[PDB]
Formats: sequence, C-alpha cells, structure tokens
Amino acid sequence: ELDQLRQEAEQLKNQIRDARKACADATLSQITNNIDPVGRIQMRTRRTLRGHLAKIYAMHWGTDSRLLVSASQDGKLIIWDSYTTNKVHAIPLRSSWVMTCAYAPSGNYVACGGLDNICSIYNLKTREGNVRVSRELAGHTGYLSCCRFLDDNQIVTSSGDTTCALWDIETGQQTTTFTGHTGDVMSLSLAPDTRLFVSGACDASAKLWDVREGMCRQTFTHESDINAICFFPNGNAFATGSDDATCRLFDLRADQELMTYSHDNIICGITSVSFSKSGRLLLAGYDDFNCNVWDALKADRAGVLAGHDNRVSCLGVTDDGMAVATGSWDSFLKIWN
Amino acid sequence: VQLVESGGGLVQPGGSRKLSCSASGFAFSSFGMHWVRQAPEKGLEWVAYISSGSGTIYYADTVKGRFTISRDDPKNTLFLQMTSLRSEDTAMYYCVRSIYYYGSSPFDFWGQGTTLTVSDIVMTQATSSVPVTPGESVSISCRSSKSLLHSNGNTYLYWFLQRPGQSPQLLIYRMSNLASGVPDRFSGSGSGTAFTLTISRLEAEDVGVYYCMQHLEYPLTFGAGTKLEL
Amino acid sequence: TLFLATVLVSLCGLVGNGTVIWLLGFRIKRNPFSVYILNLAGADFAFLFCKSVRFLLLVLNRSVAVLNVLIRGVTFSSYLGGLSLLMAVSVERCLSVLFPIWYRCRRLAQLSAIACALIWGLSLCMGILVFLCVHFVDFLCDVVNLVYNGMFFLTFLVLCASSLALLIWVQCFRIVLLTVLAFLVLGLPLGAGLLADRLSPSLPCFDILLPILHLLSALNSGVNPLIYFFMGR
Amino acid sequence: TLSAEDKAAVERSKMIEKQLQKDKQVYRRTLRLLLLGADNSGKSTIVKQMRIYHKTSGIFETKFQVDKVNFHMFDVGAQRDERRKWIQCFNDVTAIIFVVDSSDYNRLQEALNDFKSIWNNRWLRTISVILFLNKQDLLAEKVLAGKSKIEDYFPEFARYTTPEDATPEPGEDPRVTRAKYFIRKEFVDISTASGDGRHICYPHFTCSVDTENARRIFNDCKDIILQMNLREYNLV
Amino acid sequence: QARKLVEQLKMEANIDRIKVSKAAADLMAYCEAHAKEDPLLTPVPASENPF
Ligand SMILES: COc1ccccc1/C=C/C=O
Repeated sequence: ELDQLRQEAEQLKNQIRDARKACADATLSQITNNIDPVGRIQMRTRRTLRGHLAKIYAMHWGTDSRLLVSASQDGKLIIWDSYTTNKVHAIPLRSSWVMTCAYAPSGNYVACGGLDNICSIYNLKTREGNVRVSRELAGHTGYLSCCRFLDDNQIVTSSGDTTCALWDIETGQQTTTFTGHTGDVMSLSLAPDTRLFVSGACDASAKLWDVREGMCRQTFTHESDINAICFFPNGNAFATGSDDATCRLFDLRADQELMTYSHDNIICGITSVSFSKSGRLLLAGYDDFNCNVWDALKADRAGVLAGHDNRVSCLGVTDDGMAVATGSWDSFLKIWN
Repeated sequence: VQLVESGGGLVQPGGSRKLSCSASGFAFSSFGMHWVRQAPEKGLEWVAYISSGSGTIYYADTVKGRFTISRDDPKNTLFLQMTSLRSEDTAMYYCVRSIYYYGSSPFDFWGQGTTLTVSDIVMTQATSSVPVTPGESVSISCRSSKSLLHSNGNTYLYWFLQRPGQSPQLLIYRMSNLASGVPDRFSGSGSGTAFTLTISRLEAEDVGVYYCMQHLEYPLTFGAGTKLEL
Repeated sequence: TLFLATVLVSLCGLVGNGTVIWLLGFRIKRNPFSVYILNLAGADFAFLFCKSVRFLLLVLNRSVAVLNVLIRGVTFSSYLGGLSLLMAVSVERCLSVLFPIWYRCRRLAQLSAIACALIWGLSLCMGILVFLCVHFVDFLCDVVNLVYNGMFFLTFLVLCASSLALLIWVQCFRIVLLTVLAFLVLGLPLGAGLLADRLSPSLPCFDILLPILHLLSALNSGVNPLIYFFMGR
Repeated sequence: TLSAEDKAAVERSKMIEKQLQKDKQVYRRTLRLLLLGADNSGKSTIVKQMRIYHKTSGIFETKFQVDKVNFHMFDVGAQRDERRKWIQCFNDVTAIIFVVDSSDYNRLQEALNDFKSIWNNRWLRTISVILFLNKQDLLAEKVLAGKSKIEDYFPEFARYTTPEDATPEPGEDPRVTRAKYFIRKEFVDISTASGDGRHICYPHFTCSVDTENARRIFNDCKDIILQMNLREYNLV
Repeated sequence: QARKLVEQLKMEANIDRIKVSKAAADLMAYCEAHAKEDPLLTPVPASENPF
C-alpha cells in the first residue's frame, strides 16, 4: 500500500502548495516599495574580545544586554562583560568540541553542547563560588547544534539525530521529542512568547513546533542546508540563513516565503542570522569573513560589518538593540554598534 | 560554606600574634578575602584586604605597617600577622569572604571570629537605637560625606545585619540588591549621600545591630549601626 | 647636485619602513619572524629618522650638529644589531626546518621578544662603547674595537653558515631561492658599511665621495622595506 | 576612574587571562588528530594498539605521546552517516587518520569515495591525511588463495605491473606487493588529483599486531608541521 | 512508517492561512511602530551608547 500512501501524500502536498499560492496575492516587495530605505548602516567595532584560543562556534547574549557567553573549540566557555571587556567566568568544558552555547534568561545557568551529544548545564550562582556542571542531559544520538533556554528548568536542544528535545533539567529527562526532520537540525529559534519554536535542518526545510503539545505545526521550504534560524521580533515571522547564499524570510500566519535576501556577488553560506530590535534589519554572518546587514522589508543590502579574518560563526543582537556581537573562527568576538 | 578562624587570646602589648582563618567549602583561591574587626562594645572596622592571586593588598590607616595579611591558597588559609600590638587593637576579628565580578555579592560569608584582647568616607547612622514591635515596618537610614553613585551607574553601599551573639550576615549589596538567602521583606533604596533600609512586616529573629558600609574607595568605612530591640 | 634627490628617497624610505611597521606589526598576525623583521624596520626607520631630520635642519640651516654625534653615535648599532637580527632570523629558520614540532609547538612565544631586546641590550651597549672609545679615548679601551669586530665577524659567519645551510637543505628537500637568501642580501651592506667605516682611513677619499655615497645609503634604506615585505608577509 | 569593585573585576579578568595563557601553551603543545574509517576497517584495534603501548557518547578521545609530543586522537561515534556538518569542527586538526581495510575488496570502492569526500572538502582543504591500509595479514591470506582477484572488483588490475620502486625488503610474495601497491595507488591518485598547501597524503601499510603505528603517526605529523613551517613562514 | 507522513501532512494542510498582503502589512506596521526603539536603525547619541 506504500504506493497508495505515497499518492495520498503527493496529493496532500499539492493541496498545501495550491492553498499557499492562493493566498499570495501580493509580494512583500510590492507593499514595501513605498517606504524609504534605511540608508547606509555603518557600524564600527566598539569592543573586541581577545580571550579564546581557537575558533568560536557560538555566542548568546544575556537578557541584561551586558553579559555574553562564547564557546570555543579550545574547550572554553567564557562569560564576558561587554561594556568593560572584563572576563567574568572561564568555564573549562569536559569536551572540547562545542557547537552551541546558551545563556539562561535569568542569568543563573549557561548551557553548552557539541560533538559529545551531551547538553551540559552549568550553574553560575553557586555558594561555592565556582561554576559547576549542574546537569548533563544525555539522551541524544547525535551532535548538539543548538540549545536554548525556556526557563531555569526547561531547555530545548536541536541535535544531528534529526530530532529536537525539550528537557526538564531537574529530572534530567526528555519531556518531549520533536521528530519530523529528515536531516541534521542545525539551528533553533524560540518565539518570544516561548510557546513555539522554529528549527532549521539540513533537509532545506524549517519546521515550527508547539512546545506544549509536541507536534509540528507547519513546514516551510531553500535549496541547501539551513544553518541558522531566528524569529522575527513580532513572533509571526522568521528568517533562515542557508548554505546557498540566501537568507529567506517566512511568515507563520501565511505559510509562505515572504522574501529572499541574496546577491549575485555572494557565493558563501550563511552561518548566523539575527534581527535588529525593530525587525527592520536582518544581520547575517557569512563564510566570506563578514556580516551583511539587509533591510528586512526592501530586500536590499544596507551595510557590511567586515572586520574578521575568518568566517563569522555566530551572531547575536541584544535585547535592547544596542549592539550586534559577531564571533568568528579567529578567537575574537566583535561588538558592533 | 564554612570559614573558621583561630589564633586569638591574651597578648601583652607590644607582642605579635598570627590569626589564621581556614576556609572549607568554597573556592578559596578565587575569592578576595577581608579582615574586619569589632571592638568589645563598638562597631565594625575594616582591617585588611588580600585579593585573589595576592596581587592587591590594602590596609587600614590604624593598621598599616604593623599588620601583614597573606594567604596560602593550597592549604586554604589566610593569615593576619599582627606586630607591635596596642590596646586599641583588641577586638573580635572576623574574616570576610568577598568575590568581585559583574553581579557579584561581596561580603557574602563571615566567620565566627577570634577574640583578641591586649592587656575617609565617613558614614553616619544617627539612629543608635530604634524601639519596635514585631509586625511593623522599620526604616534604618544612613548618610555619607561623599556620594557613592559612581559614574558607572551603581552605588556601592552594603547593608549588614548582626544578630545578638552571631556573625554579621549580608542583607543588601549595592543599595538595592537583595543577598542570596535573605527574605524579600528587606528592601534598600536611596540616592548618593542618603540611604534607607526598609523592613516590611518585621518578624523577630531579625532584631540586632544593622550596619551600613561603603565600598566606593578604600578604606571601607562602616557605621555605628542601629540596634533594633524587641 | 645629489643632495636634492637623496632626501626624497630618504623620505620615501620612510613612506615605506613606516608601512611595514604597520603591515608586519599591527595588520598581519604576529609570527616568530615578525618580531625580528619589525625590529629591523624600526631600526632603519630610526637611523633614517635622525637622518632625514638632519637633512631638514641643514636645508633649514638651523644648525647644531650635536645631532651628528648621535647619528654616528649609534651607527655602530644598525650593525651589531641589524646583523645580529639577521643571524637570529637565519638561525630560527634553520631551527624551523630541523625542528618543526619544537618550533611550532614547544617554542616560547616570547623567545623572539627576548632574543630581540637581548640583541639590542648587548648591541647598543657595545656600540656606545665604540663611539666613546674611537672618538674620546682610553688606552686599552681600544681592544673593544677588536671585540666589536670579532662579534661582528662571528655574526656574519653564522649568518652565512645558516643561510647556506638552509639553501643546501632546500635543494635537498627562482623566488624561493631569493626567500631563503633574502637576509644575506640585506646583511651584505651592513658588513660593507662597517668595513667602509673602519677601513675608510686606509684610503681616505670620502670627502669627494660622501655626497654620492649617501645616495647609495639612502637607496639601501629605501629598497630595504620591499625586502622586509618579501621576507615576512 | 574605575571603582574599587571595577578594579577588582579587572584583576579577576587578568587572572583569567593568566590561566588562559597557560591553557594556550597546553593547547599548542598538543597535536589534534581525527580518526576516520568504516566499521569493517580495523580502527578500534589501532586505538587499542596505541593506547596499550603508546552509552550514546559521540566523541571518543585517546591521549598518547610519542617522543615527549602529546597527541589527542578523536574518534567520532554515535553519529549518522552524513558527516558534512560536524567535519567543520576539524579545520584545525594536524592530521586526519583514515583507516581503510585492504582485505575487503567489495567495500573498497566506497572507501575510495569516502576518501575522496574527505580530500575534496572545502573545510579540510588544508589538512593532511595519514592513511592506514589496515588488515594486511588478511590481505596476504586473501591474495595467496586465488579465490578473490581484484579484477573481479577493479577491472584495471590486470594491466597493472609493480613499479620499479621500493619492494618490501623482507620476504613477501611478489604479487602480494603488486596488489598492495595497487590499493596504495588508488588512494594516491585521488590525493594527487587536487593538491594544495598542507594537503599531502601519507600512505602506510599496517596490521593489528603492528606496534609501530604511533611512530608512523609521529613522523607524518612532524612532516606536516615542517610543511606548515615552510609555508606559513615563507620559505617555499 | 509512511502513515505518519500522511497524518502530519493532513494536519499541516488544514490550517487557516491569511493573505500575504495582510502579513506584509503587519510586518511593516511592526517595523514602523518600533522604529525609534532600535539603536541599529537610528543611531543613538554617543551619550546614551554604552559601547
Ligand atoms: C656608507 O657605508 C655604506 C656604503 C655602501 C653601502 C652601505 C653603506 C652603509 C649603510 C648603513 O647601514
């Protein structure tokens, strides 16, 4: 009956495509054609952080827009003070191969993970005075690509096993598993209301998940690996930067591909994607060693950061929109403003 | 965390004595450590400070030259070598734990102290004693001769509580932040040169002497402390 | 009529040594050889700094000449020094083909910045001596001139025995031959200048020669920056 | 202009700097190696050999030191077939150790394809490959039986003659070495098809009982370091 | 193993889409409303910039 099921699936996919085309009366560029362009956005490297020993694979800001955690392949997880360049903590990891770092919203815990398939959650507010591994979540069958905190007790982790997980930290167990993707899930963005999250994988498809219920609501389709994903500040759109030079903006309420940010002079893959606080600027890190700032509505390039000697591997915009921190494969992070 | 100090007793004037506090239960090597003292019936007075890594040592004016502070990190013990003692140096000496980073809460833990008997941003706390009944809000205020609001943004005032017959316990750090393990009924407020601690719904087991300490510039000056009695 | 032109390239030596200062020191990342090149560029920049400065004081005609004391005062250091740096580079490069793991892994990162600063710490201290002993004088302080010449001869012989060693290894391993010999070419005029200074009085005729010889000197300090760029980029 | 607490925080940052400089020296003095191979390939045998004599966990690590030079050798387990995404973590490894079972001719062709994927990877474009043609005691016992000829799996073997080069000095059957050199050349051709800096394949013949594999790794890594010295420092 | 695909795709098909025009209008409205909030769009004066 596999033929019958495949035929029904093909018919359903065609119905989805037809319905999604039936709601595409106008394109985002047509509506945006009248608003004035942003103009040259020239951001300068204010602070440069020079502590790590090897390539930086991830950063994540704190909710205070002051502290930030950076993970390097040297086995270090450095918690930096952005304003003063001071190093607040230097956690030595048990595994040197780290692909993700997460800073809890409360500022108490920080998460790391990588080839070890373990999500290591470290406690920073201990009475002992030193950072300790509070928990080691150990249920994945593939490398961790992204960890994000929901609160102090729940984490959401994307792994190379084609599955995402929602863990209760105290119990140490996977409360929920998300099992739709057909390839390695490389990125993960949590909606501001923390009830949904979009995961981009290597199947050239992003998937929107309901955390509370465990299902996959919508599947958005890119022509290569999706390496970074980031929600729009609204909570009703998101951006996916992929291995084909392209960052695409999708909208949940319409189940569409609103815009495709690409340029003929860009050939490398996007590693990181972030939005400015307003949502008007889409910052994307590239293998070309520089970050491009796109206008998220006119789909035109607005600026270039261009201050790194190796590929930009992580990008993050503070909660207050004050700065965009770029971490590349040279040890350095750069805080642009 | 535990931090027990020893070495006190009778010292004839002009003698010398080594006070040693042993720290068990925390990362001693990564914490700056202070020596403070309280006279037989008086307030707190900062004595010395040895930084993490032993790269920055500060002494009080009435202490400088006579006292040498040092730490043995591998053995987890800090020593105050007191030379040429005087009658004014009699006190219960407390060893105070203190880390410093963004968001840190210095002066977290205090030792039980050693009794040693020998045979400047002035901070004023006018209320030397405030009568009170449990269940009612109290306000303990202290001023300063110099505004503590540094240009970086945070005012460096610390509110401590010393229950009868116990070591001081940190209540508020930096004039608005609540320490770890202190009830939410305590609140701190004010501006540079004027600070107020408010206890809403006062509940006994929190009567005792309240001190306010500056941390803008060394030496760290304390106050006389308001004595809340039930 | 030469002095008109020589100042210009002397200026241009600076338009160049100055840039390498930046390229090698502040733009590209530091590598063991960077520090040495940097010191070579800084020294030349200086022997040129005072030089072009004298040149300007002279055109200005505001004249003092206690400057001259210094310019020839530390002259003996663009040599015990420059030749010693070049020996240091050559030896480090022969240790980077003989001892690859040691050079890449277990070598003190600041061994370049101790060798540099040792070469100067015992090169100026040795050139101030010759300036103080051939001009002003003490009787047997003059054995010092022999020491400088012995130290200078040993440095040149080690430079050659190291550069020849590297070239004999590379053939046994047209521009690579210039990279392996990029430093014997630059420490040839240093020995030439020292030999000229010490053996000028043997046949002294630099009165009718200095105006043209200094064009060669400035041209050397102007072609030097391109050699530091071809040897450390 | 800094406050007392700001100065203390700066001093803490400098102490962290000091531990980071010590960790930098440790990180530099150690050589990272990545071990790849198939399940058929004798690969845990090699980690056992260089360990004894010198769960769902993903990365397995093996310290071993040769002549006072420390090696961290990483084997990647508990991962799926596709490797194009976690292979980017190894853009800075000194060498990639690829173990290919020379005994199994049927699966040999896919071993060459895996080798080609590793060689022509945009991230490992500067990483040398130390190649271990493992299980050769099984190769001799397989080629001296005549029940499995390479021509049944590689049609070009019939027209291949051993080159006028280094035959195995000890007693070895002259067509054992022919088959061995054909397997070697099938990888060397892929290595030399697209060559660049730091990108040289060192082929070696090994077995399980061989206890000199660590020495071979040290020699090849020394040559890799020498090439990076000759290149980074502009001597070539 | 293939009925999961058909059930999931049926659940994804029966969603209440909105026209792309309304979504574009909502994004433009959000960007206009929070225009003078992000320093990256309109650079904040150096007095209010902590970097
Ligand atoms: C005047 O001496 C020289 C004669 C020819 C070539 C070079 C020099 C010396 C240059 C300074 O280092």
